[PDB]
Amino acid sequence: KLPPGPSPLPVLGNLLQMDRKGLLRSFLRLREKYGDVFTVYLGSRPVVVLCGTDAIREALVDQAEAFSGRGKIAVVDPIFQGYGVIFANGERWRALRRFSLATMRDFGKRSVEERIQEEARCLVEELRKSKGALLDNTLLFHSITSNIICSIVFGKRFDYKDPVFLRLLDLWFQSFSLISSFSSQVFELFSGFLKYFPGTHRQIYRNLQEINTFIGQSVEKHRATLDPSNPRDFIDVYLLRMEKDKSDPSSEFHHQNLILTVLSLFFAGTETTSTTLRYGFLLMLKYPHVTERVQKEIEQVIGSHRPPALDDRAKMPYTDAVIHEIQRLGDLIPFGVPHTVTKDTQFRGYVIPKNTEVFPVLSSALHDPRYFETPNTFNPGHFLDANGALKRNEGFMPFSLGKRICLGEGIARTELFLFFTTILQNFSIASPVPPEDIDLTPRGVGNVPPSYQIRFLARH
Ligand code: HEM
Ligand SMILES: CCCCCCCCOCCOCCOCCOCCOCCOCCO
Repeated sequence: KLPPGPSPLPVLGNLLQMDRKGLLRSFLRLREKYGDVFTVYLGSRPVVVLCGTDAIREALVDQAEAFSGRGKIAVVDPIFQGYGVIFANGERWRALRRFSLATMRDFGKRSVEERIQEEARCLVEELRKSKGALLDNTLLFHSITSNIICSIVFGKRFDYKDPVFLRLLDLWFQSFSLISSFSSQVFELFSGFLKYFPGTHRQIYRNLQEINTFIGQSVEKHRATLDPSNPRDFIDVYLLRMEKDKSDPSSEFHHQNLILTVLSLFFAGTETTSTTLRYGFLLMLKYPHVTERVQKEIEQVIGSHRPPALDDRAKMPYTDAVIHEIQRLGDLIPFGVPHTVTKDTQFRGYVIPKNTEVFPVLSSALHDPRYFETPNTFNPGHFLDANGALKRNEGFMPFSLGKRICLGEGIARTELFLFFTTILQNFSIASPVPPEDIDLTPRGVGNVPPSYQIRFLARH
């Protein structure tokens, strides 16, 4: 029934069938023997691995409903516990997703785009203060993407030097490092034993509990100040839907799903976006001619006075292609987020029993040599046709595909476009390291780029 793969040991599974270069290189090596679809054992748990564009498309698109289940991540499950939009399943997920999708479509008063532009203006104002001083951009890029989520859920942004904000930021971004760490990957395989002993899991738990506590306080603060005729944000809207469903005891719109849906938005909405911006500017230091062409396109379509608007992207295929290529080569979620099959499901030769975990290895699509001339080399041409127009690419699935496709895709892409262009419109860039010496190779389950310094040199 199950797809082929290495014979598992009891308890340990295919632990010893790796890892060498890494978990990605193992899967790549495993793939080269067993094919594009294979079974691997994480401890005693069987997982089906989907490799290559065709197989991932065939599962997530052509059988969308079967492959619409969400798998657990062991280090954060004790916080989420199947609540919230990311880790919910079945009807719960369906309802939270529908509500969330519909809600963020409107904001609040001012739109998400307008908030991103404002954030972009705040960023520029801030960068301008350094006067070309060296800086690591990690914090500011974590801040700007968190502020967009804060704007959406709390109806406001925080100042960049606010200690309340900075403390939460530090809390958040320690958690991501720990979640991705090798120790948490060991915890994934053997949580049942390891949950009784000290480890990264305890620290992840406390960090996320602190964040949840802050969110709970905001919720109470929102309720206490609520104008039901004028919702300010996601929480107000959710609070109003809570009231409407007050009678229905089969309603998913209760307190627990509120707290953890908000946590979910921060969990999925900050790290990947920030790192994408950080990785992007690393590439822009390594390839100044690209950066130069982007600025020329900014100057031609937008000019030097008004700020970029999302409308501009349609007229800026080169920049848009650069952003596509940044996301592709960046490959920030190489294994995807874990799925499960919602029923005994027929896939190629095989039957995947109900609730079996499935990893869609986005990386193998993003590096698919069918769709990309130069998979391992930065090449904006990958997304440009012979007329210099943006071209769609079947391999390009950084946000995944199907019913679980990134709920924030449009928000993510808008941030990417407006931040990159608003920054480059106002600043050129430099750093101590010669372009030729800049190393793009990442630092376990994460694909995190190395730290670096950059200058933002005001223009005009
Ligand atoms: C460059 C930035 C981002 C990238 C590359 C990205 C990518 C992804 C990927 C690969 C998934 C897994 C989908 C699956 O299960 O197959 C996902 C899920 C998700 N993302 Fe994003 N994301 C980004 C930013 C955001 C933002 C800004 C938001 C919200 C504003 C967001 C919200 C979510 C949510 C809620 C899910 C869970 C969807 C569900 O289970 O229904 N993400 N994202
Ligand atoms: C020799 C010892 C080897 C130990 C090897 C352990 C292997 C275990 O590795 C498998 C780990 O699971 C890989 C899939 O995890 C993906 C988790 O991604 C977390 C991303 O969370 C943020 C979600 O939002 C991102 C998009 O918005």
